[PDB]
This record gives sequence, C-alpha cells and structure tokens, in this order.
Amino acid sequence: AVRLVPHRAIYDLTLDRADEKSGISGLTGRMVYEFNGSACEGYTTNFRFVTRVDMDEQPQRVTDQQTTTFEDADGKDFRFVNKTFVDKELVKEVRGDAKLEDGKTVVKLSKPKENTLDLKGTQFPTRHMEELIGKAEAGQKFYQTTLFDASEDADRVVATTVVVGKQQAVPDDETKVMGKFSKDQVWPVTIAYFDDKEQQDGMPIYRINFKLYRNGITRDMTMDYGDFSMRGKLVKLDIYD
Repeated sequence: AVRLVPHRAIYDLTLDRADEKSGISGLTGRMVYEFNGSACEGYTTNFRFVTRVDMDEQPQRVTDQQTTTFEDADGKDFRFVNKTFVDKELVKEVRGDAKLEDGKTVVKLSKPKENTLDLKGTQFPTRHMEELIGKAEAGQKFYQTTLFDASEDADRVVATTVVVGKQQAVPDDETKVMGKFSKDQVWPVTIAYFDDKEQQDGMPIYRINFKLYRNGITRDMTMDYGDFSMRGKLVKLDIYD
C-alpha cells in the first residue's frame, strides 16, 4: 500500500574516492531520473546517466547511458531498453523482455542477439522498491532478496542485501530544492549487490547508499563501484500531479 509519486529528479554527479588502480583523476556527471505510472497504470521509468571521466594520460571520456523501462501493474512483466554512448557513439544496446510466470524468470532479448533465458524467479525494480519501503515502514532494518533490473547484460538475477537506519529529517542543500516534501522523514538505505558466480572476497559487485522517502524519492546518493565511488546530489525535483 505504497504510493510512489511521479517525478523528475536531476542529480549532479561528483567523484567521491579514486583508487590508484582506477586511474581516474576526475569525474563530473549528471543523472536525470523520471518515474511515472500507477498501480492501475503501471510504471514507466526513464533515466540517463552521464559521466565525464578524466584520466591523466587520456582524452576525456563521456559515457551516456540511456534507458527506458516499463513494469506492469501486477508486477509480472518488465520491458527494458539499454543504450550506452561512448563519446557520442552507440557502443552498446540492450533490449528485451522478462515475465514472471511459473516461479521462473523467462528473459526474451531483442538485442544485441536474439535470445531467451529461463532464470530464477524474482522481482522487478518497482516491486523491490515497494518491498524496501514496506519492510522499512514495518520496522525492518536488515534483509536479503533478489532482483532483476536489466542492467549490464540483463542476463541474471542479483542478490541484494538491504540495510536500513533510523528516520531522520536533516535539512540540507538537497531539501531546499524539493519543496513540499522537503520536511518529510527519510530512511538511510544501503543496498549491496551480490552475484553468486564469483566474488573477490565475498565482496559485493556494487554498493549504493541513499536516503529514501516514503514516496519513492531518493537523494544523497553514493555509489561504490569498487575502486572508485561517485556521489549523486539532487539538484532539482519536479512533482507531477
């Protein structure tokens, strides 16, 4: 019984920490997230991820990831498109479908190649987000689950461990931008992503920390990619009707 609010949110990306291994000297970027739909309607998610990464030796590299998804009301279907541009050239495109039928996840992909995949039964991003809020509202602070998000190659189920903290409402730069929801409580949330196939030290493949609102909005993002981490700060929030 969670009602995610339709909105457009623009985040400004900055470099948090850089490993020597990474070779990254700078990273500025932006992310634009738009989410619309309804339990009756369904959910449409549009997002673009742009990172300008500086390398000392090399010329700048600007990666633009553009994606669009749709998830059905019942949460049994999930349509997805992944485009990735490197210095303005489309270098990767991922496009397919997945359905929740027979406690299995059948993934039908249009691109790069035409392929079907029976995977482990799971949940999709809107449902998972909804479960995160519910568990949080009901006082839960630690749990394990799986997810299919159609990121990277869209060929697997990811185990996600969620850790929730105490509700806080500390006004910051992000809050001023938001408006009416600016004075609402948030839950600190850390999601660590694990894959069964291999872990270097049982390390998660990716980890993100964020502050989450009851209505699905999030801010104060930090993405740990391993060697390097990125920061995402909300800079503009548009609340739809």
